[PDB]
Amino acid sequence: RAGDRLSGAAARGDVQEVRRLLHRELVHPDALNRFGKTALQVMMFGSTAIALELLKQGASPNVQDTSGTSPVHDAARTGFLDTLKVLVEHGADVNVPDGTGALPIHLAVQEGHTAVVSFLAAESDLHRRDARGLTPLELALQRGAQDLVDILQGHM
Repeated sequence: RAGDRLSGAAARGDVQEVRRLLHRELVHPDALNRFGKTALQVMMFGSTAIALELLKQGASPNVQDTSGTSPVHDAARTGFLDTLKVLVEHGADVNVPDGTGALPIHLAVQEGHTAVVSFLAAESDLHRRDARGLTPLELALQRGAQDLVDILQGHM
């Protein structure tokens, strides 16, 4: 149940409860909830403080579920740039594809997150193709997202 409580507090965005669990009860940030997930996997990605608190206490950033999804994929897809920056700062790989063949940059392109695409562009392998055979520049272009094309052409 420590893993369920920490996951639950993180998913609700309760920063004070997350601090209490980590710093007073001394729950390890990788404690598993009942469905085998860590708090970093199910957190409210808008709560940057929760991500950094977990990472400073030793959470593993590269955790991945069986669909190949890690916290960086979900942070990029949902547009939470401040949280993505803390994840990358603490060692999260942004070049690992999910089970759809998508990097975090492909997900941000699909959803139209311009600031995230800009951040990830000089960091990502832009020749990687997803299941549909598209590179991130080709996915932009298909969608007609000219601001994303403009950014990606600058990186190749």
